[PDB]
Amino acid sequence: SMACYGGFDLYFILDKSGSVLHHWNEIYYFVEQLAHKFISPQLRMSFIVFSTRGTTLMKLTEDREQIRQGLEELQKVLPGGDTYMHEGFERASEQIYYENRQGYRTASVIIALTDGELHEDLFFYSEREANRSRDLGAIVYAVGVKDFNETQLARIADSKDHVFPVNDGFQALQGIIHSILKKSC
Amino acid sequence: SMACYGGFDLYFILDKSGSVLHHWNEIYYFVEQLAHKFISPQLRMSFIVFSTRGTTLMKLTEDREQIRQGLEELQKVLPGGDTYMHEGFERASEQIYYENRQGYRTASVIIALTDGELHEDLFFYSEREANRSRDLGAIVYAVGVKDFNETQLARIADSKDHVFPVNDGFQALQGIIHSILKKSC
Amino acid sequence: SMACYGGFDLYFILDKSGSVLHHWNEIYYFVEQLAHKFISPQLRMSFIVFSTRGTTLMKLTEDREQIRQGLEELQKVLPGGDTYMHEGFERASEQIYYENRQGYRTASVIIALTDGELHEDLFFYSEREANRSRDLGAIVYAVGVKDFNETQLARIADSKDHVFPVNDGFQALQGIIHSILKKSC
Amino acid sequence: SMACYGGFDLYFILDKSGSVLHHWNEIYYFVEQLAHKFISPQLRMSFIVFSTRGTTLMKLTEDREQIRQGLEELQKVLPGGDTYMHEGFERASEQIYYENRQGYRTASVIIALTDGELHEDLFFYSEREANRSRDLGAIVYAVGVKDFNETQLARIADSKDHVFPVNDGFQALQGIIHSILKKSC
Amino acid sequence: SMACYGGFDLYFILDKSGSVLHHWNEIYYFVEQLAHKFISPQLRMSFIVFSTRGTTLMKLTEDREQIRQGLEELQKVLPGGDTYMHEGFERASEQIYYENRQGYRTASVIIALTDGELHEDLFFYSEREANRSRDLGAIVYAVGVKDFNETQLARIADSKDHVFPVNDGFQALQGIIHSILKKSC
Amino acid sequence: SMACYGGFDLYFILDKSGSVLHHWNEIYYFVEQLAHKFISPQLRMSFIVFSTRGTTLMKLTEDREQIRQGLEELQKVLPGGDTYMHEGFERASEQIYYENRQGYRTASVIIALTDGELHEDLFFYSEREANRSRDLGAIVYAVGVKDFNETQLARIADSKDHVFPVNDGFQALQGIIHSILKKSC
Ligand SMILES: [Mg+2]
Ligand SMILES: [Mg+2]
Ligand SMILES: [Mg+2]
Ligand SMILES: [Mg+2]
Ligand SMILES: [Mg+2]
Ligand SMILES: [Mg+2]
Repeated sequence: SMACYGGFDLYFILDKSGSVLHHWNEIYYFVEQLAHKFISPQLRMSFIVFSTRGTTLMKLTEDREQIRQGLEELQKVLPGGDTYMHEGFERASEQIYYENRQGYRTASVIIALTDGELHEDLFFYSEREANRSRDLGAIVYAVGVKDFNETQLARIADSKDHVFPVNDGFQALQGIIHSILKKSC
Repeated sequence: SMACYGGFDLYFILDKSGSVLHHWNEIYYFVEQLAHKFISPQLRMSFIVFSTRGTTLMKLTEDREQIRQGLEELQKVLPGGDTYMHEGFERASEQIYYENRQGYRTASVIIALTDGELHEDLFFYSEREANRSRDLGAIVYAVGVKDFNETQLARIADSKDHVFPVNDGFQALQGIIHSILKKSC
Repeated sequence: SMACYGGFDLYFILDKSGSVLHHWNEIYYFVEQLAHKFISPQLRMSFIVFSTRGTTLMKLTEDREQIRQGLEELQKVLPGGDTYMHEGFERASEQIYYENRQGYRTASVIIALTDGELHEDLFFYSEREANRSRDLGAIVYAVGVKDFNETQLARIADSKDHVFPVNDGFQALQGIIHSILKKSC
Repeated sequence: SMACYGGFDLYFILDKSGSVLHHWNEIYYFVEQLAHKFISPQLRMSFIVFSTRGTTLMKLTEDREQIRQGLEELQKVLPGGDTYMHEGFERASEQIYYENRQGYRTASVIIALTDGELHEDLFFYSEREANRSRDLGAIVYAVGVKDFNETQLARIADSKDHVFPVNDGFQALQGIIHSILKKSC
Repeated sequence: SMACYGGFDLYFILDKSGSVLHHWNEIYYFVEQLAHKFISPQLRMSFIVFSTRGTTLMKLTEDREQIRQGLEELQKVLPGGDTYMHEGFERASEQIYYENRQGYRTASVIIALTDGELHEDLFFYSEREANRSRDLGAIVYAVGVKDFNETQLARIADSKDHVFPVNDGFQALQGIIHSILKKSC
Repeated sequence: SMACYGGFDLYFILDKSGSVLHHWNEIYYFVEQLAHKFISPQLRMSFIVFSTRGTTLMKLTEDREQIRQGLEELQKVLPGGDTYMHEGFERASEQIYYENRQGYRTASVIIALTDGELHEDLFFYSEREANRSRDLGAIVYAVGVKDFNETQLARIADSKDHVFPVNDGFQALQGIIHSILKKSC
């Protein structure tokens, strides 16, 4: 609807698995640059990392000092481990569920950065948990690095229109985030 | 979305035109029964009347004393005048717009009570304004009295499934309202 | 769309197969009731019969004298033969295609009267041809005679909401036709 | 799709909680009536019960002797315990997932029999698990016992059109199952 | 629908506000080149300009002499004033409404050329009026000048797929126009 | 659905009409490229050619020796004749219908290679038969050669997103085919 958003919650779900070793710097830069472009307290963001497990590195916050510290932490991430992306979505869903209980109309947006190199069962669990996120009200974007398959990530994201490569995705999502911020109450 | 509702705002849009002279008691008691069944401050309601013009008899409120006074004023309504239903929707939309700016996730539900006897241009304006209410985030129900045409009221309401006869309307909408209240945060 | 209809074309597709032998009066009088209720030249109608083959008994017309003669011919129908309903839809679609070439915005409505007792391949062909009618712009209703299967007829009609028992058929369809006629330009 | 079904898998999810103590006969009889109405090996069925926990009483089978034994086990059920309906759906989803891996085009139909008296968190889990069933290809019907709330059950079922009262739900589902069996390869 | 179009009405809604000062040449050239590429009387067009107010510079017409004169007038347009785009859509909708009353099946297409630099309330009114145009049967395209926000223009146009930059948009729209003309009755 | 595919059936519908006389090597190379990249018996393919008539050059098969011989025959194709694409779809639908009767959950994908230069009535027949393919469960992609109109091919394909130019077709469809093979049971 045309109803404004009382909240804007941005959840970064970040692949730090072994396979993205040579792409972590561009994953980090993507996140850092969106953060530095949108410094308004109207936008809250969370940093979630995943490899062998999914962990909330920084819980959802409007506080730019906490965001600064979270980004410093992200810059120091050492890629390694498996690619259990579904746990990244679990970390988002847990937070979205809690936020829902506050009763605000929120643009709950997920940006998942990954190379899409997920083993069969892991992809299945990821699609399941992404659907779970959507059930809680989330809009899911997937930004692919390296040799990601767009159709594969389109099962994680809301649609194929919600899937971008890293460089194109940065420009596209900057516009989307701007639009959502203009649509804030 | 499975996200709970931070608000539940019920807008009664009530036909008080000349054509409903023998049916006002049915309309009033429909409203009175619902108001008396759901006394929780979690439910806010507004009473809008329309004939020659559309007027907000009681602005959206959770206050049961205000609601009591509103019901007492509704009881004394004397049907008469034309059927400018679109103005009834205008009164609802104006309030919905204002409430939107607060940024809460709200079940904004319209219940329009009418015989559906709208002249051609008046029907056109009504559908336009009902669409406008939907754009603001409203769910429109139509409850028909007299010999109402279900297909006609289906263009005002969200769908044919949002159209009920007056004698069956209470039981179905009591259920709907109960369900929404159980989905309150 | 809120745009008015430049035309209203009503296509009766009528089962005259062996299985409805003693139910023909029920079928005919449903048709006659509607025809005599709606005498406006704004409504054009065609009468199509089917059993072993499908045949246009009366081509689409606004002319009430032609409609009178068509009705007289329908009265005298002698049921018998197979149930090749798909040919009945073929007769409607051929006319719909022709009318389409005139370029008017038309409510093209099919009402199919049948017991739905179609053998497997015949049902397949019927669903195919009903879909083809929809592709040409038709809205398909099915009115069930005898102990019909609602879900089966829902494959032919637009949805389960477009299926009615013959006993309740008139009341529902007369309302629908009245609404479409009010939506005429 | 007009494509026939290579399989037809019917999953009964049966409430045996304390709240249905006086209504188990209605629940059992619904299942018994359907099972013995459709004795074709083309229809496979599973009986799942739930109260404090969800348990597969009879795994999906076409074998009528197993079905007989399953029904005799249902005759012995003593209602009691909580209403953890989500676990009933879990038992269904586990079987559907396994069946999916066989690669057949199957009509996977769930019929959940319940009074809908679920506490808030339990209802949340149930809607979540029902959605998960739908993700795996299931069509969910809910058949209501006692004075159930159809809007609430519509959150579990596919839609309000997939919700039926128990005392006139055998007639509705019998027709639906007949139709699905006629759409079998 | 596969039905051919009895008419093809193309509405250019053209931003002549102060913010498009360096881009009017681009906007005019886009219109001029499309008009010159499609001279068939089967295509009718209207030129609407907007800044502080929205005005119909040339009402819908098939007459190429009137179009020639309209283009001459458009060429002399001097950018300046506010950006009340909603009025441009009001000018289109008024014409669409009148044309609807004729009862022809028409491809009513809007092309809005703008930088999308609308202040908050103006954007709200614009989205409201674009929705109204859609309700009347219009398909809305947005062609952006400058570094426009695609997501923002996607609120005006039917979808993000209906949003184009100037060069891609020209090629895309001449293909769309060619296709619609091939679909003429 | 998240349910894996029991089968993956790929139907190439290839334009060999006079209008593509100097472009056959483009069309052939596209097919040869895809065949050679995907040699898994999990993928079955059919080669259909059309000009004046539509003919199945190679019936649906997983046999790579038959595929090898099929490609050899495709290489030798000599363009000429009319563009009766609808017959190409008829050859695909015939096979899809047969395979449906086996009752496996199959990804039935059509890739139509054409310049889209179809005369009015031929385009009508093509849209009709493509719709029929979809009704049987097919997903339709169109890959355009020469100066094709994307909007026109979008009427044959499922959507505009299912239409690709021949120079961008391989990358997109390779990714799609890979994804479907990964989603095999
Ligand atoms: Mg990895
Ligand atoms: Mg009145
Ligand atoms: Mg018969
Ligand atoms: Mg219980
Ligand atoms: Mg401006
Ligand atoms: Mg050709």
